[PDB]
Amino acid sequence: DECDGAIIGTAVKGHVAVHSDLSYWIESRYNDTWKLERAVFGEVKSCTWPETHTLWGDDVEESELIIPHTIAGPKSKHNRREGYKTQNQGPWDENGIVLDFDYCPGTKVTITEDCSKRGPSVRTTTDSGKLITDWCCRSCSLPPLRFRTENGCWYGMEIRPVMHDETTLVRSQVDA
Amino acid sequence: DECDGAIIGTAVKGHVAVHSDLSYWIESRYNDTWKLERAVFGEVKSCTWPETHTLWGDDVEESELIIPHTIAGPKSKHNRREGYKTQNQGPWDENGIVLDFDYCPGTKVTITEDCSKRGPSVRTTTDSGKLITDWCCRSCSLPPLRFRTENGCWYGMEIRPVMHDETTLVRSQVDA
Repeated sequence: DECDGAIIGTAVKGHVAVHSDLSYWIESRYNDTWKLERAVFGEVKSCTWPETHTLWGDDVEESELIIPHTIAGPKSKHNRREGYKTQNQGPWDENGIVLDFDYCPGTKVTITEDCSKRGPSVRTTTDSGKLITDWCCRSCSLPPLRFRTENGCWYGMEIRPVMHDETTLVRSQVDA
Repeated sequence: DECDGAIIGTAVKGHVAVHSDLSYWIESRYNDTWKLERAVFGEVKSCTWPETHTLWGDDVEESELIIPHTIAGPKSKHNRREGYKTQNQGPWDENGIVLDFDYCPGTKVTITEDCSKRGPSVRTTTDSGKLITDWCCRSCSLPPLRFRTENGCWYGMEIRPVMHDETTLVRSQVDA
C-alpha cells in the first residue's frame, strides 16, 4: 500500500523540485524542460508514494516513470527524463545507490539504431573486473542514465555494452 | 541552530541503528562493536541534529564524530568508527555523496607510521585523470573510510596518497 505521508517532504521552489522521505531524495530541475536530475537512495523500499505528496501527477503513464512506482517512485512527471522509460531492471539490490545523468568513468555512449533493445542493467566492469568502454542506445538522450553503487557503476536499461570478444557480464537480477 | 525534529526518524532494532531525516541516511551496525557502516546524503546541510532524536548521546567527544556535528552529524557514538576522527575536510561540496568503509576502485591502503598526518581529502584521480593506486594511513582501521561522489572516489582525511613522481592532486577545499 502507500508509504506513510507523515514523514514525507515534497517541494518545488521555482525551477528545482524535490520529492523526499526518510530514504529517498528525488530531485528534478527545469532548464528548458523539466528533467529528473538525481535520485539518492538510503535504502530501496517497496510501497507506493502517496498522491497527496506528489507534484505534477495528472495524466501519468507508469511506464515513463524512471524510478518504478512499485519501489516508491513518485507518480509524477518530475520522475521522467526524455529518452528513458521505467528502470524496472535497474540494479535495485545494490547498496548506496545514486542515479544521475552522466557517463560512468572511462566510458562512452553512442546513439544508433544498430543497438540492441532495452534489457537488464549492466555493470561497467565485467566479472573479472575489466572495464567495458563503449556502449550504445537506440534512442536514449545524453548524458546517459547511470547508477553509482557500492559495487561499481551501471547504466540504465536502454544503454547496452559494445563488445568485440567473449566476456562475462554482470547484470541486474532484479525486476521491480 | 537545530534541524527540525518533526521530520526525523531515528531507530535501532537490535544490531542495526539508523539516524535519518529528509536528506541524511546514517546507518551503524553491531558485529562485535558498533561501527558506522554507511551514510548517504541527498544534500549536505548545516544545522545541528537534535538530541531528542539522537541515540547513544552521553559523553560524546565532538572530534570523534565521523560526520561533523556542524553539518548535522548526530552527536552520537553511532557516528564513529575506530581509527578515524571527524571528517571536517571531507569532500562536502560534492553531489551524491555516499560514505562507506571499502577501497576506492583500483586502490590499496597500508597502515604504517611512515605516513604523513591527517589533511584534506584527496580524490583518487589526479587533475589530468590518472589513478593514484597506493595510499597509507598512520593508524586508521581497514577497510578504509571512502566517499563516493558524482566526481569520483575520495578517501578520508587520515588516508594519504603515496606517489613517486610530480602529480597535481585534487583535494577538498571544505572545512565543515
